[PDB]
Amino acid sequence: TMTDPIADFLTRLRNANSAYHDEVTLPHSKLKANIAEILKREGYISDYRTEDARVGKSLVVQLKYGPSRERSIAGLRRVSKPGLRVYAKSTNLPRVLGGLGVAIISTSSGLLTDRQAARQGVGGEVLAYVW
Amino acid sequence: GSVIKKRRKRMSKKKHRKLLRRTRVQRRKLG
Amino acid sequence: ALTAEQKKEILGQYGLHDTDTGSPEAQVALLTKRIQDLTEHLKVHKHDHHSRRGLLLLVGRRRRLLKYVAQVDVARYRSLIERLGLRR
Amino acid sequence: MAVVTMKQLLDSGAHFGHQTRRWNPKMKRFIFTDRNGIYIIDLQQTLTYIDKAYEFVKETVAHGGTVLFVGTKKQAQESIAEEATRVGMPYVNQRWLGGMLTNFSTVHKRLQRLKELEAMEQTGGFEGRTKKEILMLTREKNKLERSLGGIRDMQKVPSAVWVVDTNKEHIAVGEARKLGIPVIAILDTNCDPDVVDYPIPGNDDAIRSAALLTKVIASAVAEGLQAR
Amino acid sequence: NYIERVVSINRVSKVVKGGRRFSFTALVIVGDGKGMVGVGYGKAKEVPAAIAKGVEEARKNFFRVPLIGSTITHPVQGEAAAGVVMLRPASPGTGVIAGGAARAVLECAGVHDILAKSLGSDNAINVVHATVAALKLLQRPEEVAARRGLPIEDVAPAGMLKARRESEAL
RNA sequence: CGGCCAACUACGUGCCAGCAGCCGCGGUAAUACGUAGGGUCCGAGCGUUGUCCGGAAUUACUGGGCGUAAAGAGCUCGUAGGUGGUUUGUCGCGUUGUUCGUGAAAACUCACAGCUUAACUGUGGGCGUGCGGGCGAUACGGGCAGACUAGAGUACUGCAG
RNA sequence: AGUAACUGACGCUGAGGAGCGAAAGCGUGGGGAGCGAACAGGAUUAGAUACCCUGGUAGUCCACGCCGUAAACGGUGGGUACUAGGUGUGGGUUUCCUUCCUUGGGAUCCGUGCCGUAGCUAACGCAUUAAGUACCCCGCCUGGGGAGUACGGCCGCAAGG
Repeated sequence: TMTDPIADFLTRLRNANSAYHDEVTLPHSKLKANIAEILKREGYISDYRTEDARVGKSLVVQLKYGPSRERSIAGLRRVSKPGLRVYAKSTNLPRVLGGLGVAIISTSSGLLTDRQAARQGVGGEVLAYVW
Repeated sequence: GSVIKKRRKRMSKKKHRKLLRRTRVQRRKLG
Repeated sequence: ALTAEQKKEILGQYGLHDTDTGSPEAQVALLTKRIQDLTEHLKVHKHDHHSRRGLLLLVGRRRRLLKYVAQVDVARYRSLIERLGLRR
Repeated sequence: MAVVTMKQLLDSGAHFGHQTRRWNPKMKRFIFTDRNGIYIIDLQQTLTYIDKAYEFVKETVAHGGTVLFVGTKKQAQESIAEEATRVGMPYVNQRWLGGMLTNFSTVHKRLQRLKELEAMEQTGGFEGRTKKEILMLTREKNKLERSLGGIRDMQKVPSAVWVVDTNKEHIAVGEARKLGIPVIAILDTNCDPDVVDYPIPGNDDAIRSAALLTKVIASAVAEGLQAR
Repeated sequence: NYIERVVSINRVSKVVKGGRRFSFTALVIVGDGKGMVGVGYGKAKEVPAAIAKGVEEARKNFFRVPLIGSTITHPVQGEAAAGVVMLRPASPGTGVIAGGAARAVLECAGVHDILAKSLGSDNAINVVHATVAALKLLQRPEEVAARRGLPIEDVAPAGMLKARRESEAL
């Protein structure tokens, strides 16, 4: 069955990115929408929107490609997963690509990046890495 | 995979089975 | 398997209302009838292992449904167990 | 800035392609309709691409550059040959020797030998040796001139390559890609758009469509040589 | 001025009816020590000739390493064939820390301070290929900011910006 | 003092005597044996043996694998366990922030000071990755009380074997 | 497969455990045409405990039970989602060429082959039926022999596992 919706979202993104698709659709949830917001604000995707599906709602994500058809996402990894979950204190927040990437962290103040969490002095669950 | 490994294993197995056959009554009487 | 009239009668008897067929009560009752029929059949054909596997599958499904009904509401579980003459 | 109109190449049959079975899924961008089991190429993309191809050819030849005309399929042989002759540009029509562009230094010796044998013909040394040797020499002359028709003007390298039916001449496109020379091609519905830089969607199996495209490119290079 | 590193010479042989025919293959690294490197693999019947072909092939294929001052931009891991080489930037004055093939490639490329480890397929050719694959995975911060359409400060940590400032001042 | 691995010649011997961590060297012309010149590395030390860690990503949490290299149970059902779709409210168990107590000294690390320097000694921080008490947050996991139908199953109508 | 009437997460995996599990073999009772281990002659051969020929007993068959192994192989554990296409073939629903006769063609769901991208792999190759991209659970591997052997134990009438 489906165990990790977040990992499934990340793999849909990765598979669409590798195939140079301009569009990826998935079932909607608040967590997926929030990490989509973080991705868009960090400039990793072009834009996203939510339609309505036959049963629930869908998530529509536009992938960003450069003028020479070069992908704007180099990698997407799921860090904390069902089973072995990962939590980081405000001081040992992970660095992605030596700071060139973004680590999404679920803190009690919402979804933040590693730099935002470090600035606000909070910890939480390390959802994923983007670079 | 090469059949050489199967040949080594089969020769070991064949020799062991021959040994078991040769001492069936002796094993039965000692056990 | 059961004919349409047997299914209709069992569903009318054990169903929660006059339309439901997927309630755990109705499913468990139908499974119990099917299992009894299969047991009678296998009492004659002892070497029908292929049908016995289907019997095992039905038994497992009924056990899972009863587990769900017990977890949801114990009173319904007790009522169903006493009404259908089951042990566990 | 289109020399030909939207009816010109349509009449030739530019919208024709190949069967749906032998199509390339990467060409769904320029595919407009499938009819009678064959794919119909949208011509609007063809126009908005041939204008850019014309512009690139103009800026390349105007800045002291040359283009190389490639076509080997019998449908588009005489067309490219006559266009290259009438604009005085290199061309290949018989057969692409594997490695003209990559192995340029070696194949230039063939042109040197052809010139030497033309000089020998001019001096008249057909009787000074054995008849078998002179016969074999004449055969070598014919083979070298026949296989290298438009190659006698290769000084440095072709600054661009114009090719018909990239599937047929995959070696030439691969050589350009290895060297990095830009390639301008008319891609059919079974071709790969990832290998060409300046595609012009259309049919190549028709003599008339390929002829019309060669007319267009020849006009571009001719006017560019006019504006040196 | 070009520096060269002949990292390995191997005597290969093919069998014929008469016997064995031995040739030589040399893997050569060519760089300028300023950020560009090239890898060549030449083969000939004589060692100097094979070295010459390797040198010309390495010079033909050149590739620029995204250095930042004296080290690479960020940690990378490159894999080619079964060879795995990991690279990690180091503070100035650390020096090159790598095995022979990786050390040759990095010193040719002009990297001065880096932590490099080989994690599989000790074969020199494949280790060199993996090192080149890792070096080809590096991204300059300006290109990263361009990809995401953000200012250079919103993408990179302040330490990288300070390092770039000091390097360009020097 | 062949290569790993800084540092080579001569004489004696010849499948011997011997050397050797591995690869392997001794068959009258050995840079591998023995001895002398020369050299290199260390130096009141220098080598050998024994034991532990590293190299070893070679038990792989960081950080490995299972078509043919070692590695998918002959196949199912199912117990304990592990794990779990969308959504509302609540708890604050996990998670996270802060604060107080504790985490002896010594040791380690940073700075300073005293032995003529150093080893060594002292002083002041840090460390003591943890645990206990109070207070704050509720994104995620979990619990509790609900809701939904895309998973799962039932019903009905046909169908092939 | 269609309708989607019903229930409303009731799902997945599964240590141990239970069941099924080719052939040969074993027990009791029948049957026994053909084939046929063993066993007899004949031939070939230097020798034929074989290949070939003529015979031929267990067995092969049936009833009821044991055994529990196989190159029990796709040498590929199960569930789920995503990632170019082309072309055969099996089962079912449907729109349009419509003769509606016709693999007419399309669309769709479920199987089963071939060829082929991206990607993966040491290579061979795999490639929407993954050996690709990921998540959950289980089994297993840690140089070759000794050895799947000895010892002990459990199961089995025994063979043996």
